[PDB]
Amino acid sequence: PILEFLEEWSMENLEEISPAAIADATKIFVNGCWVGIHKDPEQLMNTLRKLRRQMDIIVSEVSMIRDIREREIRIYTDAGRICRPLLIVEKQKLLLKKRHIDQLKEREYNNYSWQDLVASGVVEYIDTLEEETVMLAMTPDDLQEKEVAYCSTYTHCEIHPSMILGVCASIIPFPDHNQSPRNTYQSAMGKQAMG
Amino acid sequence: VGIRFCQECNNMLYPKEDKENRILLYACRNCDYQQEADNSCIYVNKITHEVDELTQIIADVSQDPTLPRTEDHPCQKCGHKEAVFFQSHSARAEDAMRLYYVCTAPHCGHRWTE
Amino acid sequence: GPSSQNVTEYVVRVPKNTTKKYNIMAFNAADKVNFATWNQARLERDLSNKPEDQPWLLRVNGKSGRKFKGIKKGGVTENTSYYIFTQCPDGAFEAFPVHNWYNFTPLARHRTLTAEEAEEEWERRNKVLNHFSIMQQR
Amino acid sequence: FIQMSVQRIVEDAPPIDLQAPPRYLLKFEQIYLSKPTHWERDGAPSPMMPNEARLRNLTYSAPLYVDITKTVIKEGEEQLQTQHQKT
Amino acid sequence: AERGELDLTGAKQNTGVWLVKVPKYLSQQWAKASGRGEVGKLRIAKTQGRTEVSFTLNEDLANEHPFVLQSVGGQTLTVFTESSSDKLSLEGIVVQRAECRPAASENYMRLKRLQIEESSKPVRLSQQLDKVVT
Amino acid sequence: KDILCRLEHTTLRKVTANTAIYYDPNPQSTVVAEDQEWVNVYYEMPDFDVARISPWLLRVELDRKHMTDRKLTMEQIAEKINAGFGDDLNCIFNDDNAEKLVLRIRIMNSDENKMDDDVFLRCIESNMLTDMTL
Amino acid sequence: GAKKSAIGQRIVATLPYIKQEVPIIIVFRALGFVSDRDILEHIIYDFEDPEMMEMVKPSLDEAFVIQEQNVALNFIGSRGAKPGVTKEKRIKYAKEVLQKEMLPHVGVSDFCETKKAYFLGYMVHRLLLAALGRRELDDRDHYGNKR
Ligand SMILES: [Zn+2]
Ligand SMILES: [Zn+2]
Repeated sequence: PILEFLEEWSMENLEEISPAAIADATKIFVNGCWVGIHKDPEQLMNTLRKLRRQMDIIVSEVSMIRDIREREIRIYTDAGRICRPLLIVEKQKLLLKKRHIDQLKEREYNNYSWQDLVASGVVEYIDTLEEETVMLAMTPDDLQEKEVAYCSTYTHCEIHPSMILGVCASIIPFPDHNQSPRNTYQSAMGKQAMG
Repeated sequence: VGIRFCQECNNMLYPKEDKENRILLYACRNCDYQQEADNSCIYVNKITHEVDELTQIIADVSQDPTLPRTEDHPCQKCGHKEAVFFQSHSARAEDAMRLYYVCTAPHCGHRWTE
Repeated sequence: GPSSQNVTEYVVRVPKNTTKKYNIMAFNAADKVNFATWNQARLERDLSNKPEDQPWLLRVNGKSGRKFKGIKKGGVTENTSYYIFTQCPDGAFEAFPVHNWYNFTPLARHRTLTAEEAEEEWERRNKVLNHFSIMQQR
Repeated sequence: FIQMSVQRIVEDAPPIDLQAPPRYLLKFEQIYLSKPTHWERDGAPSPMMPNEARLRNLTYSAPLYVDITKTVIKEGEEQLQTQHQKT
Repeated sequence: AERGELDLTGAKQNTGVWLVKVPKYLSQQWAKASGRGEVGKLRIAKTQGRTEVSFTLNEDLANEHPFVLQSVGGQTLTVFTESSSDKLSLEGIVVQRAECRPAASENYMRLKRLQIEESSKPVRLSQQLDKVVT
Repeated sequence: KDILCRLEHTTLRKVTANTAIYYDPNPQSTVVAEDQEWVNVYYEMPDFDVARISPWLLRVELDRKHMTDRKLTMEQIAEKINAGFGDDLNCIFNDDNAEKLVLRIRIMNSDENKMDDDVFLRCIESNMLTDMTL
Repeated sequence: GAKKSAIGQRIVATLPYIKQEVPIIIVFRALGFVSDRDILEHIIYDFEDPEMMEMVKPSLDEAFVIQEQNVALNFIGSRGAKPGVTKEKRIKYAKEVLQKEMLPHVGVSDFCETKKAYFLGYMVHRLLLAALGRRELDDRDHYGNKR
C-alpha cells in the first residue's frame, strides 16, 4: 500500500529516470529499498503524515523519516521498530483538546478509547529513527507557551515525562530525588520483593 | 580539476603528452582516441581544503523544525527577518563552531555565514 | 494572434486490439543518439543465453555502426499504465498501452581484453605501469 | 505470526511436483487452527485450560490443519483434482 | 530490406508523440468496454504565458483529470512497435511527458482503500476453528 | 618552542597548503599568470637545467602560518628536497615577500634528455607529502 | 608505495559466497554497466563535484583491464566458493550469485540488475561521503538502527 500510493503520486521510478536527475531530487527508500526519487519532498512528507494520522493507506506503525540535509526520505514498515505515542503539536498548540479528554473521561458506556485518539490524529507513534527529525516538547504548559522563544517549531509533546521509566522503575517514589544508581538497584530489588 | 570522458566509448580520459607538438592531450584508453586539453592542470589537491560550507549547505534545511531560528540576522537577498542557523559539524574541520545561516523565506534559499 | 489564446480539443480512441504491440524505447541523454545516420538497423533477441523472456539486442548500420542492448524494465507498473498519443488525419488522439519498457545503452566496439588475457593482467593489477601501454601491447 | 506468517509461509512454499509417467501435484493453500486441545488416553479431545496444562505438565498447543489440493495426471489427457480439507 | 530491418520512416518525419502516466481506474474503466471507440475527450487550453492540460471522463464511462507536464530534456525516448508479421517500425519520438492526477482528495482515498482491499482478497489469513477437526 | 620544533616530526604535508601538477610545457611561458612574474627571475641565468627540463611541472603552495609556526623558511625546504633527491628534482621557489609561497619542481634534465613522465610526479608528490621529513 | 599511494584509496566489495573481495567497478561491470560514465552516474549523482570524482579514480584503474560484462562475470565466478569447471559455467554461477545472493532485498528477478546497480552505487556513494567527511559515520549504539 505504501508503494502503490508513491507511484500514484509524483514519484519517478528509478528505471524511468536519468541519473542526472538524482542530484536535485530526494531519494525515496521503503524498508531499505530505493524505490525512486521525488521533486517535492516537503509536500510528500506532509501528505504521508496526513495519511498516517488519518489511518489511511499508511498504518499507524509506519515511520516516515526525512533527512533534509541528505535529501532522503526513508519509510519503514517492518517489525521490531520500537516506538512510543506522542501528542501532535501544530502551530505551538496541542491537537489534543478538552473535547478529547471529556470523551476519554467517559471511557466506558461511550465506546471512545485510545484508538480514537490515534484515529483522530491527535496522538501518533514515533520510532527512534523518526524521533531524530522530531522537535519534542516535554510539557505543553511550559515549552510551547508564549515565553522566551527557545523554540517555536515543536512538532510533538510528551504525554508525560515519567513514561520513560519501565515497570520496576515506575514503583520508585520520587526517583528524580535519588542518585541514579540507587534507582537501578531498586529495580533489581523490586523483583526480589515478596507479596 | 575537470574530468573528461571519451566521446566514443564514454570511458575516462587520462592526460597524455604528444612530443610532436608538446601540448597536453587527454587520450582515451583502449579507444585510440585523443582530445585537445585546455585546462593544462591534470591534478590538484588542497590539503587545507577550506571549502566554503555554503556550497555544501542545502536550502531545504530551513524546513527542519529542529534547527534554531533567529530574527537578529535578516537575509540580505530579500530582507526576511527570520533565518535558520547551524554549524557545519562535519569532519575535516577540527574547528566547527561558526554558524551558517539560511533564509527561512520560501523560494529564497540564500545561505550566508556571519 | 490566435496562438495567444488557441484552444485545442480532440477525441480519444482506444482500439480493443492492434496487430502491432507498443513498447517504449529509451536512450540515455549522455549517449547523444542521432537518427540521421540510422540508414539501417537490426533488432533481435540475444544469443548469449543459448526467447520471449530474454534481452533484446539492437545493431545499427550493421557492424560498422553503434550497437545497443535493450533490457526489459524489471519494475512492473501494477498500479500504473503508460499511453502514447499519435497525431492522425481524423484529428482524434489514439492511446495505446505500453506493452513493455526497454532501456538501451551503447556498446563500445574495440579490441576488448578477453577473459584469458585479463588473467595475466590480474598479476600486475595492483602494480601496473603506463596504463596506456597495456592496450597497445594487446 | 499465527494470523499472517504461518499462512504466508505455507503459501510461499512451491507446489510439490512428483513424476514416476503420471504427474502428482500437491498444493497447500489454507491454514486452520483449533482451540488448544488435549487428548486423553481414550483419544477423546477436550479443551485444554492453561491451569490444567500447568498442573498436568502439558504443552499449551493448538492443532494445525492445512487444506491440500491433489491433482493427478495420467498422461491420458485426463485430469482429476481432489482436495483434503483440514489436514 | 530484411526481417530484422527496422522501419525508421517515422523518425524521418520527426513525428511527435506524448507519453502520459495514468492510474489503473482510468485504464480499468477503459478496459471495461474497450471496444466502443470512445473513452473521453482531451482538452488543452493555452493562455498568453501559460498552458494547462486537462482530461474529462466520459459520462457513460463513469456510470476532472488535470494533467501536469514534465521535462523531457533529461532523457530521449522513442516509440517502436513489433508487427505480428515480423515487421518492426518506429512510431515516433516522444516530445513531451505528462502525468494524470485525481481531482478529488478526500473521497478519492476511499476508492484506493477498496483497491487495496480488493488486492487483499487473494491474500489469505489463518482461520480459527471453534471445534477440533475429527 | 625552538626545541619543540626540533623534536616534533614535521613533514611537507603539515606546512603545505595545496599542490598541483601543472603541465607547463615551456618554462619561459608559465600556465599560471602570477607564477610568471617571479619564475622569469630564476630563468635569466638558469643553472644545471639549461640543457633540458621535464615538460611536467609540480607546483606546491606552503601555508604562511604553518611555516612561521615551525620557523621554517623557503630555503631549507628546497635544500632538503634537493638533498634527499639529489639532482633528480630541480626546485625553484619564490620569495617570502609574495603573499603566496610557491615551490616549482621538475624531474632531472638527464632523464628527460622510464616509468612515466607524468605518473612519477604523483608518486613523488605523495612520497614527499608524508615520507619526507623537514 | 610508489604507485600504491599515487592512485590513492581504492574501494572493494565483499560479496556473499565469494572467498575474496573484488574491486567495486568489477561488480558494476558484472551487473551490465560497462562504460565509466555509466558506472559513475550510478555512484556520483553530481558530476560538478571534483572531490567525489577523484575518490573513485583508484577503483577505476584497478578494474581497467576488465572491459566487458562476461569478463567481469568470469572474474567473479573464478573467485566463487565453488569454482566453475569451465568459463561458461563460471559466468552462470557468477550471474546467479549476483541475481540472488547479492542485495537480495533489492530484488531477485532477472531484470533487477539496474535496481541492484543503483543501490550498490548508493552504497559506494554513502562510503565516499563518509570518506570525504560530508556524512558522519553511522552509530551502532543508535537504537533506531536496531530491531
Ligand atoms: Zn574511448
Ligand atoms: Zn532571503
